[PDB]
This record gives sequence, C-alpha cells and structure tokens, in this order.
Amino acid sequence: LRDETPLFHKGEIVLCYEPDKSKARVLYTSKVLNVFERRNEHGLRFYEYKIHFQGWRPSYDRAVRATVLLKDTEENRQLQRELAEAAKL
Repeated sequence: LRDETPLFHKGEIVLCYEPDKSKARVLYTSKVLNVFERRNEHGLRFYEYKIHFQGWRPSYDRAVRATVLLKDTEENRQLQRELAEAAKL
C-alpha cells in the first residue's frame, strides 16, 4: 500500500456519512477538530479526522477516515438534502 494525502483541515466544515450500515445513507454537517497523521502496519501514512457534529454536544465527537467525508460543496449539500428526504420516504 501507499501514503494517504491529508484531504481536510482543522476548522473545515465537512459532510460525514452515517456510520451505521443498517441505516439509509445520510450525511451529517460536521466540523473538523483535529487531523492526526499515523502510520499503518506497512509503514504508510493515514489520517484520522476528529470531527464534531454540528448542533450536537461534544460527547458525540468521533474520529473518522477520509473515506466517509465529503467537501462542503453545493453539489454535496444537495446530495445531503436528497438523502435526507429519501431516508424519510
């Protein structure tokens, strides 16, 4: 395997996928609290993104991988709205 690149920064607003795989997919508006560089068993770098879920108390804060995060673009905001509606269908 091979080094990740850090893709998000402290203070950034990002959209985070629901981790529960039993649930219809939805995105949560989140804030990056910390970006921590680690190396895996192969000696390659990966990043742990500690995030806060906007509108929730800090006890809900979690560290996640880049794969579950999206940039806060208009297109991803629309995706979030689409998914939220579908979850309610």
